[PDB]
Amino acid sequence: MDVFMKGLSKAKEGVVAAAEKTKQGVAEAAGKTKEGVLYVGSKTKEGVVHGVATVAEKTKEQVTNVGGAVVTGVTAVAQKTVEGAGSIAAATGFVKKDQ
Amino acid sequence: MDVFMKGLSKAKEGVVAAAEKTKQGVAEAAGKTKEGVLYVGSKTKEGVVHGVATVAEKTKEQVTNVGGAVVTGVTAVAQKTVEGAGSIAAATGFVKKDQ
Amino acid sequence: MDVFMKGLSKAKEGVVAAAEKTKQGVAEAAGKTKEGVLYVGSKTKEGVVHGVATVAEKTKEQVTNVGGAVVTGVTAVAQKTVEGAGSIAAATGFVKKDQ
Amino acid sequence: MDVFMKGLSKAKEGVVAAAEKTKQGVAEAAGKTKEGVLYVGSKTKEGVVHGVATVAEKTKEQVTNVGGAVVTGVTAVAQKTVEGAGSIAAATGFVKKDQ
Amino acid sequence: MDVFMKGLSKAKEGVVAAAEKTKQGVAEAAGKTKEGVLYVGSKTKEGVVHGVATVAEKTKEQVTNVGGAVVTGVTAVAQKTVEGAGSIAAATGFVKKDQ
Repeated sequence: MDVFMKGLSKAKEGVVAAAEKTKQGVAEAAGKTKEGVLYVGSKTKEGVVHGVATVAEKTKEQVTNVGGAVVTGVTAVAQKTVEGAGSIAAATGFVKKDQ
Repeated sequence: MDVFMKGLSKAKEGVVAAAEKTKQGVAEAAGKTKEGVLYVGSKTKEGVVHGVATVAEKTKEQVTNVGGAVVTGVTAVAQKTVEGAGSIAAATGFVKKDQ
Repeated sequence: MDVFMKGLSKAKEGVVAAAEKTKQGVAEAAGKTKEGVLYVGSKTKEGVVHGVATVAEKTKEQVTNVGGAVVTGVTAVAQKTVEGAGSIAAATGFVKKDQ
Repeated sequence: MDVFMKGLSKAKEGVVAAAEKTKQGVAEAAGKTKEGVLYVGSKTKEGVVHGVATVAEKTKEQVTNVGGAVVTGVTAVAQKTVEGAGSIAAATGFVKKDQ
Repeated sequence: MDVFMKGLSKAKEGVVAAAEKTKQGVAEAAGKTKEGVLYVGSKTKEGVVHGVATVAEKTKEQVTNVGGAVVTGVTAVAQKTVEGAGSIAAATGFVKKDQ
């Protein structure tokens, strides 16, 4: 008769903290190509390139000279998240009642 | 008879904190190509390029010279999120009742 | 008759902390190609390239000279998450009642 | 009659901490190609490349010269997570009642 | 009549800590090709390459010269997780009642 989710019922000096899916200082990288593609009876001929490509349907001579550098790729870097003092807190509570 | 979500019922000196999906100082990078594509009976011929491409349907000589650099890709960098003092707090509460 | 999820019932000087799926200073990298693809009766001819490619359907001579460097790939780096003092806390509570 | 999940019933000076799936300073790298692909009666001819490729359907001479370096692959690096003092705490509570 | 999961019933000066699947300073690398693929009556001809490839359906001479280096592979490195003092704690509680 008192059903309740993350609340606070007939109480005194109570705290509630609830952190869900809380990203704090994160480096999220997501390189995708299909995230929900749904084909029905469909004839598709896609294609993706991340870098250097030499594509064709018909050719006599294809030459590819990578004399330098081809750098690709998904990158996530979490460098110095906390330098010095200072905090990253989540879902924090207290009832400090010093006397 | 007192149904309640993240609130505060017949209480005294209570706190409630609720942080959901709270990004705080995050570096979110998302390089995608399809995020909900839905084909029905459709004939498609797409194509994507992230870099250098030499495409054709018919050719006699294709030459590609990458003498320098081809840098591609999704990048997320979380550099010094907290320098020095100072905080990143979420879902914080207290009932400090010092005496 | 008092059903309740992560709350605080008829109590005194109580704390509750609940951190779920809380990323704090993380380096998340995800390089994917299909994350939910669903084909039904569909004739597809896709293709992806992460680097250097020399593609064709018909050719007489294909030459690929990687004289430099082709660097690809998904990378996640968690560098110095905490330097010096300072904390990364989650789901923290207390009832400090010093006397 | 008092059913309750991770809460705090008719108690006094209690704490509750609950950290679930809490990534703190982690380096997560995930290079995948299919994560939920579902084909039904569909004739597919995909293909992926992470590096250097020399593809064809018909050719007389294919030559590939990797004179430099082809570096690919999924990489996750957890470098100095905690340098110096400072903590990475999760699911922390206390009832410090010093007297 | 008092059924309850990881909470705190009619108690005094109690703590509860519960850390589940809590990654703290971990380097997780996962290079996969299929993670849930489900084919039904579907004729597929996929193919993946992580490195250097010289593919064809018909050829007279294929030559591949790796004069340098082809480095591939999934890598996870957990370098100095804790340097100096400082802790990585999980599921921590106490009732310090010094007198």
